[PDB]
Parts: sequence; structure tokens; C-alpha cells
Amino acid sequence: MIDKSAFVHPTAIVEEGASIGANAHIGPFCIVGPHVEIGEGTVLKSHVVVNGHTKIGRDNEIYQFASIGEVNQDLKYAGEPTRVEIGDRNRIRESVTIHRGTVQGGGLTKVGSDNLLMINAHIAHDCTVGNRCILANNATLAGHVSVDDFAIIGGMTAVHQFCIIGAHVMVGGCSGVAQDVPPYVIAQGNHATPFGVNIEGLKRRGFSREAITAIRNAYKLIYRSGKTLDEVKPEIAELAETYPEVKAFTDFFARSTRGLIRH
Amino acid sequence: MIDKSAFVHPTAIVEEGASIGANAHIGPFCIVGPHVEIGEGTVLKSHVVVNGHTKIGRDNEIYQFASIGEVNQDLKYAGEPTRVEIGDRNRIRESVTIHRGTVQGGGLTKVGSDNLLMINAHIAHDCTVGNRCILANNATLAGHVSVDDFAIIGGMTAVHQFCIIGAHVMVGGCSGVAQDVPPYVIAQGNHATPFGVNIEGLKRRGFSREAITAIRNAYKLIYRSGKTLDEVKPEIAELAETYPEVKAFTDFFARSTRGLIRH
Amino acid sequence: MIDKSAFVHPTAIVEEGASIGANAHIGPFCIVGPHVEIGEGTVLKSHVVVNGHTKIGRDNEIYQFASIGEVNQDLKYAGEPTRVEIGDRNRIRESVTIHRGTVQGGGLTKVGSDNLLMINAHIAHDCTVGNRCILANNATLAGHVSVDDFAIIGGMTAVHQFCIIGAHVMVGGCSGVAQDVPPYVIAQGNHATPFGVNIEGLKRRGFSREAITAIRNAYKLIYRSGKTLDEVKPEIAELAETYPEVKAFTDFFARSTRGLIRH
Ligand SMILES: CCCCCCCCCCC[C@@H](O)CC(=O)O[C@H]1[C@H](O)[C@@H](CO)O[C@H](OP(=O)(O)OP(=O)(O)OC[C@H]2O[C@@H](n3ccc(=O)[nH]c3=O)[C@H](O)[C@@H]2O)[C@@H]1NC(C)=O
Ligand SMILES: CCCCCCCCCCC[C@@H](O)CC(=O)O[C@H]1[C@H](O)[C@@H](CO)O[C@H](OP(=O)(O)OP(=O)(O)OC[C@H]2O[C@@H](n3ccc(=O)[nH]c3=O)[C@H](O)[C@@H]2O)[C@@H]1NC(C)=O
Ligand SMILES: CCCCCCCCCCC[C@@H](O)CC(=O)O[C@H]1[C@H](O)[C@@H](CO)O[C@H](OP(=O)(O)OP(=O)(O)OC[C@H]2O[C@@H](n3ccc(=O)[nH]c3=O)[C@H](O)[C@@H]2O)[C@@H]1NC(C)=O
Ligand SMILES: Cc1ccnc(-c2cc(C(=O)N3CCOC[C@H]3Cc3ccccc3)n[nH]2)c1
Ligand SMILES: Cc1ccnc(-c2cc(C(=O)N3CCOC[C@H]3Cc3ccccc3)n[nH]2)c1
Ligand SMILES: Cc1ccnc(-c2cc(C(=O)N3CCOC[C@H]3Cc3ccccc3)n[nH]2)c1
Repeated sequence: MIDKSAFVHPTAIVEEGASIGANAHIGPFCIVGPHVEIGEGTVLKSHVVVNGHTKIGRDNEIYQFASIGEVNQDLKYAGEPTRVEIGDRNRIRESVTIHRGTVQGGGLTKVGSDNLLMINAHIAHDCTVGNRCILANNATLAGHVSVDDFAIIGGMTAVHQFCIIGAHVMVGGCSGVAQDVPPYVIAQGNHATPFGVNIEGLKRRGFSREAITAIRNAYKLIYRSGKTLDEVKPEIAELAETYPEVKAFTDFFARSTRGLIRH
Repeated sequence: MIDKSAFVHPTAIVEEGASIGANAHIGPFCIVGPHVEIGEGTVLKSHVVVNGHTKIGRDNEIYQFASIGEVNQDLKYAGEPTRVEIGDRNRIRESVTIHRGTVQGGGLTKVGSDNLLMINAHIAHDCTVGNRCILANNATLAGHVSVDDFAIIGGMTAVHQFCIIGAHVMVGGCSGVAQDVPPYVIAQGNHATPFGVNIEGLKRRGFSREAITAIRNAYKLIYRSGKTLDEVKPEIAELAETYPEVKAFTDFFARSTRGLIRH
Repeated sequence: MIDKSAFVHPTAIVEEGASIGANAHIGPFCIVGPHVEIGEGTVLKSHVVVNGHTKIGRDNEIYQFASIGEVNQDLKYAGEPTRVEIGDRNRIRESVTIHRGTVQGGGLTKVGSDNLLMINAHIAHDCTVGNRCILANNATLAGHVSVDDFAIIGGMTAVHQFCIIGAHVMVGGCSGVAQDVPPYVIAQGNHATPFGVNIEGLKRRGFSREAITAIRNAYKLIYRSGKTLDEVKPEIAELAETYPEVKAFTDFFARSTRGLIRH
């Protein structure tokens, strides 16, 4: 149903069955399929395509020429009714593409809240983007990629399938990420390698001096101690007993499937 | 003429003279010029611009915000009535651009069949794309580039004008190709350099063990023997007398104008 | 007001207050906001969004899926009524984005005349593009970037915020520019470094043999003499006393805020 307080431009095509929330705005020449849900206050500026089984939260801003919910580019996909979930207060800029999941990959592409997806960012099938992330222009995720909370990916950068971009990471522009990036790390290059802790980001986000020091010491265990990852894992868990922020490493290690980026 | 079994959305603008085949589908807000031919079963999803002297085959899927047949970006082009040809069963994704040829370059941009052109791939004037190719997101061909059968070009990769991407090549993502890539080769980097034979691709495509061995031996002649290309050409032709797959090298050498990528 | 000789397609939406000049053409499914001025003879092909306080000159060609005047991507921007200015005879290709300024950055994004902005080029808030420039496909300017007269930026290349791309520069494709590029220089790489003087460009643009020699000698002072920039500045000014073309260096040095690209 279309809420009586939603605006649907006369040139937009909203198919029967679409759910449009209160005070939403569907601009001219938008197309909205019958399995789409658009939350309260969300705006589709103009020339937006939203289709598939796709749920969009509240107060989103989706700019012209974006394609949300579309058939993914995985040759394995065969038209199965997979899904997209998008949270609240995202800014989804011109030409962004967010594609539906695959059965093989779990059936769901998910984006959280308060993200900024810049022009022509690409969220492939089965990706999971967290909250407060930034993808700069042309940032490109292959299928099954995770971008964890607060992570930032610079312009022109691409991420290989299944990689994890950890929480509070900063990936430089013009980079190619082929392995997993631990939380709190700065990464850059082709292929991307680690350049220490994202100290300034943690500072601005309220991390204490003690937490940042512990995170720097965990970084040193991984990349400067010379031990194997299997040796350092319990040392990082031990450190997390005192500084809970360090637990992000433990949680990341359990999800990592491609190994860590390294010098 | 518009076939009686084609669907033309009421908001689409199909100019008189366009030819639309049986069971084709022209979605909302598409524009189709008077010299366009769209084959049987081809679908333009929505918001597609097709113009120029442009022939499109059957069972193609062309997604929103694509521009097919448009004026090319060569400053030498002056509006002459050049052409685009596109074959059958292509998947041409959001924002792909395929531009018309130039008189200077032969007048024709051509794409074969069963290709996958991912989001914002660019096929410049006078390019020739074969069959069963893949161009990943943002893959960008300058003018006059050839992409031969089964070749794959990774995300964010660009190819300098006139280069040949040989048959069954795999070019990595985040790469810049400045010279010609022999058939069967893996290439990666900025600028791209060769990394051996695309063994896994040949395996999956039915090449025999003997053919792959001969191709590996031809690769060694080119890049490991230390001889000049002029010395190895007759040695490769000799090898092709027994293994016909090796003839692809000979045919490629005759077309190559920029020299081969090298370490 | 809409000039009586302008064409406005029946499907276009031109908001009351927009100014459309003589013999302009607003194609199907374009949107033009109430504070837009479109000059005499300018063409919006189709599916173009123009909004904000945006002035566009005469004889421009703006292709489908372009977004001109749109809200910028700077998180600091809060909706203030900033501006875009675009000159004459520009070719602005599919999916180009040109964004409005920020109060913090001066309030104005400006593009001159006779530029070629290829597919998906991005002109961020507060950028200044001069005359006769070329941005190739996917060339991406962060905020506050200057691209001076005749400069060319190759495909897939991105420029870090506040950088200056000097007059008659040629930046290669697949490059990342993190510092300022002096006039007349060839730059390439990630990050971009200098590769001598753009001799061929100067030749084609009518520079005398004496002027090019002096420019080459100024280049040598900067990058080959081994002196500091502070030592060479007066030596370059001295050279400019005889060869006025060398003054471009002096003017550039006074604007440069990020240091020069270097080997
Ligand atoms: C420096 C880092 C640069 C990163 C650049 C990233 C750019 C990403 C652009 C967005 C793409 C995204 O929307 C879709 C996506 O990632 O899909 C794939 C899907 O996430 C994956 C897992 O589920 O599976 C697929 O990728 P794979 O590479 O695993 O597929 P495949 O094994 O079927 O191989 C695809 C083609 O490559 C050929 N091949 C494969 C291996 C080889 O060694 N040589 C070779 O030629 C093979 O013949 C086949 O034609 C999927 N692809 C295809 C084309 O189906
Ligand atoms: C690591 C690899 C990265 C590759 C990145 C590729 C990105 C491709 C994006 C798609 C572009 C495609 O759609 C169109 C295309 O490739 O067109 C050109 C056409 O294929 C070509 C041949 O026919 O001719 C043209 O390229 P050239 O470089 O050969 O043209 P030109 O000789 O006229 O030079 C163009 C400008 O460069 C200036 N120049 C040239 C040489 C030099 O040394 N310095 C210089 O400034 C010169 O003044 C002029 O303003 C054409 N261009 C132009 C702008 O007209
Ligand atoms: C090899 C070169 C590659 C270059 C690639 C260029 C790609 C450009 C794509 C076009 C973007 C353009 O349209 C907009 C633009 O450039 O805006 C910014 C604006 O020009 C700038 C100045 O006025 O200010 C902003 O950039 P900054 O990086 O200066 O912003 P910030 O200081 O607010 O930091 C942004 C985020 O980065 C986080 N951060 C910052 C520093 C750090 O060390 N770690 C970190 O995580 C920080 O927490 C915050 O969430 C603006 N950004 C944002 C996101 O607001
Ligand atoms: C020397 C250097 C090396 C590598 N990358 C860069 C680089 C990336 C960007 C970029 O994409 N953006 C987005 C627009 O907001 C401005 C900026 C924020 C950002 C900075 C760093 C990483 C990720 C995002 N700008 N410069 C610079
Ligand atoms: C370590 C490494 C180095 C260089 N490039 C990559 C790279 C490229 C891609 C990519 O574009 N795609 C398209 C989407 O299908 C998945 C994948 C298929 C492909 C793989 C390799 C080359 C070309 C295509 N993914 N990773 C990885
Ligand atoms: C070996 C090499 C190294 C780095 N970059 C390249 C490179 C860039 C381009 C490119 O973007 N274009 C735009 C389309 O017009 C053709 C060409 C003009 C141009 C040339 C050089 C710099 C900037 C523009 N082509 N090759 C080549």
C-alpha cells in the first residue's frame, strides 16, 4: 500500500503491491517493483530503479540513476527470489548499484544505516555493509564482501570476492584489496598492504587513549612481532581481557577466510 | 516496423523507422532512434538510449542507463553515419556505453554474442569484442581495441587504444594494458605484464591436456627462451603443425601492432 | 523564461523560473530546476538532471544520465544555496557529475569552455576546471581541485582534494595524483610522479621552439638541479623575464598548497 502522506510523482511507475511509507517521496521517472518496501521519509530523487524483494528503511536519500535490488552479475544466478535489505538514513548517490543476493551465497545483500555510498559505488550480491561506512566514487565490491562498521573505502578502489574490510578500517583510493583487512587498520596499494592503525578515526569516534594504545599493541603483535597468526591469537584474546575494544580482532579472525593483508 | 508481438512501453519513444523484432520488450522511458534494429526477444529494461545506425541481435538483455550506438568520444569524429553491431544473448548491464565507429577507424564498433558487459563497461569507437567475453565493472576500452573470444577483463581495468586482448586471456582487475596480450595469457598490473598461461580457463573450456601443454610450450618460446619474437614465430608455426590450438598465436602476431606485453 | 525558439520536450520537466536560451534543446525525461540558466544553443540530449543555482553557457552538449548542479558529497555541506558555473561549447558525456560548491570552499564549482568531460567524469564541489581540458572516462576530482587550461587527465585517474593540475599538463591513465602538478608537465603513476615536459602538446598548441626550450630548462631547475624550490623560484622568475611562458610556473607556485609531485 501507498501511505496517504507519501508523494508519488505522476510519471513514476509504482507497481501494485509496493509498500511506500509515510512522507516518502518517489520522484519523476522512478520505477518501483511490486515486492519493494520503502520506509517513512525516504526520497527517490528521480530516475531511480528499485525492484526485486527489497526492503528500504526510513529517511534514506537515493539519487538519480541508482539501481537498487537489481539482478546481480554472478553467472550462477538464475532468477531465484533473493533479497536486499537497506537500513535508515543512508545517502545513496548517483549511479550506485546494489544487487540482490544469490541462493548459493545466502540469499541476502544487506546495507545498514547512516552510510554514504558515493557516485557509482557497487554493492554486489551477498555483500554485507554495516553502519556509518563510506564508499567513495567507483568503489567496487565483488560478491560476498563484508564492509564492517565505520570502514571507509577510497575512490576507484575494488575489493576481491569474500574479503572482509574490518571495522574502522581506512582503505586508500586507487587500491585493490585481495585479502582480509583487520579492524582499525589503514590499508593502501595494489594489492593493498597495511600501514598501521587508523588512529585519527578512532580519536574522532571517542576511543580512549588506553583503547587506542591497546589496539596499536594488537597491531604490533600481528605485523611486527614476527610470530604466526596462530601464536598471536591467544595473545590478542589475553589483551582483550583488559581492553574490550581489542575483541574486534578476535571476532574478525573467526570470520576471516582469505588470510590477512600483509607487507 | 514494430513486430505485432513486440511490447513497447507507452512511455518509451521509438522513432518511426526503428525495427523491433518479435517478442522484444522496450521498457519505460527508453529512446530508440530511427536507424536502430532490435532483434527477436531482446529486452531493454528501462531508461535505455539506443541510437545511430545500430543493429542488435536476439535475446539480448540491456539494463537501465545504458547508452548503445551513441556518438563516440574521439575528437576526430564529426557526425558521420558510422555503425554499431551487437550479436545475440549478451547481458549488457547498467550504465554500459557502446559507441559508434569513426570513418577513420573503419566505421564499425562490433560486439559478438554471449558476452557479459558489467556495470559501466565502456566499448569505444571501432572496438571489436568477440564472443563469450567478460568485462567487469568499469572496464574501459579506448578506441580501436580488440577483445578476442572468451577473454576476460577484470574490474577497474583500462586498455590503451589499438591494443589486442587475445583469445582466452584473463586480465586482472586494477590493471592498465598498454600493449598486446597474446592468446591464452594471464596479465596483470600497471602496466600489465604476463603471468603464464590461463590453464584453468582452457581446462573448463574443453582444451585437451596435449593442447594446453603445447600452449604452455609456445608461451615459453615467447617469454622464457630468450629469443626474439622474429626467431620464435616460425618455431610457433612449426608447433602449430601438430597442435592446431597453437595457430591462435600466429593469427594474433599478424594483427599485433603495439608489441607484446612483457615482464 | 523559456525562449520562444527553445525546444522543451513534452516529457521534460522544466520548473517555473528556469531560464532557457534561444535554440536550446531540452530532450525527453530531463529535469531542470527553477534556478537553472541554460544558454543559447545548448542541448540536453535526454535523461539529464540539472538543478541548484546553476548557470550553463552556450552551445554545450550534455549527454544522458548526467547530473549537473547536484548536492555535493562533502559531509560538511548542509543544503546552503551554493553555485555551479559552466561555460560554452563543452561536451559533457554520459553519467558525468558536476556538483555544487560548499560555503566552506567558496560557494562555487566552475567549468570553463571547450572542455571534453568523458563518461562518468566527476567534478566535485569547489573544483575549478579551465578551458580546453580533457577528463577521460572515470576521471575523478575530489573537492577543491583545480584543472588548469589545456590540462588532460587520463582514464581511471583520481585527484586528491585541493591539488592543482597545472596548465598543459598530461596525467596518464590509471594514476592517482596526491600533490600539485606544475604546468607543462607529464605525470603518471600511483602516486603520480613527473616524467618531463609535455613537449608534443606545446608543439601542437603553437608554442615556439624558444618557449619550449625555456620551459624544459625551468623543468630542469625544479627537478634536476638538486636545489630547493625556494632557491629555484627566483631563478625561474629570472628566466620568465625573457620567456613569458615561464611565468606560468611562478603563478602556479603561488597557488600550490600541497607541494609538488616528485620522483
Ligand atoms: C585487485 C582486486 C580487484 C577486484 C575487482 C573486483 C571487481 C568486481 C565487480 C563486481 C562483480 C560482482 O557484481 C559480481 C561478482 O563478483 O560475481 C562473481 C561471484 O562473486 C563469485 C563468487 O560467487 O563467482 C563468480 O566469480 P568467479 O571468478 O569465482 O567465477 P567462475 O569460477 O565462474 O569464473 C568466471 C569466468 O572466469 C574464467 N576463469 C576462471 C578461472 C581462471 O583461472 N581462468 C578463467 O578464465 C572462467 O572460465 C569463467 O568464464 C562471479 N563472477 C562471474 C562472472 O560469474
Ligand atoms: C594504462 C592504460 C590506460 C588506458 C586508459 C584508456 C581510457 C579510454 C577512455 C575511452 C576513450 C574512448 O571512448 C575514445 C578514445 O580513445 O579516443 C581516442 C582515439 O581512440 C584515438 C585513436 O583514434 O585518437 C584520440 O586519442 P589520441 O591521444 O591519439 O588523440 P590526439 O593525438 O588528438 O591527442 C588528444 C589530446 O592530447 C594532447 N596531447 C597529445 C600528445 C601529447 O604528447 N601531449 C598532449 O597533450 C593533444 O594536444 C590533444 O589535445 C582519441 N581521443 C581524443 C580525446 O580524441
Ligand atoms: C591517490 C589519490 C586518490 C584520490 C581519490 C579521490 C576520490 C574523490 C571522490 C569524489 C569525492 C568528492 O565528491 C567529495 C569530497 O572530496 O569531499 C571531501 C572534501 O573535499 C574534503 C575537503 O573539504 O573534506 C572531506 O574529506 P576529508 O577526508 O577531509 O573529511 P573528514 O576529515 O571529515 O574525514 C571523513 C571521514 O574519514 C574518517 N577519517 C579521517 C581521517 C583519518 O585519518 N581516518 C579516518 O577514518 C573520518 O572519521 C570521517 O568519517 C570530504 N569528504 C567527505 C566524506 O566528507
Ligand atoms: C595520499 C592518498 C593515498 C590514497 N588514497 C587517498 C585518498 C582517498 C580519498 C577519497 O576517496 N576520499 C573520499 C572523498 O572524501 C575525501 C577522501 C576521504 C578518504 C581519504 C582516504 C581514504 C579514504 C577516504 N582521497 N584521497 C590519498
Ligand atoms: C588477486 C587479483 C588480482 C587481480 N584481479 C583480481 C580480480 C579481478 C576480479 C574481477 O573483476 N572479477 C569480475 C567479477 O567476477 C569475479 C572476478 C572474475 C575475474 C577474476 C580475475 C580476473 C578477471 C575477472 N576479481 N578479482 C584479483
Ligand atoms: C602508456 C600509458 C600510460 C598512461 N596512460 C595512458 C593512456 C591514457 C589514455 C587516455 O585516457 N586517453 C583518453 C582517450 O583519448 C585517448 C587517450 C588520451 C590520453 C593519453 C595520455 C594521457 C591522457 C590522455 N590512453 N592511454 C597510456
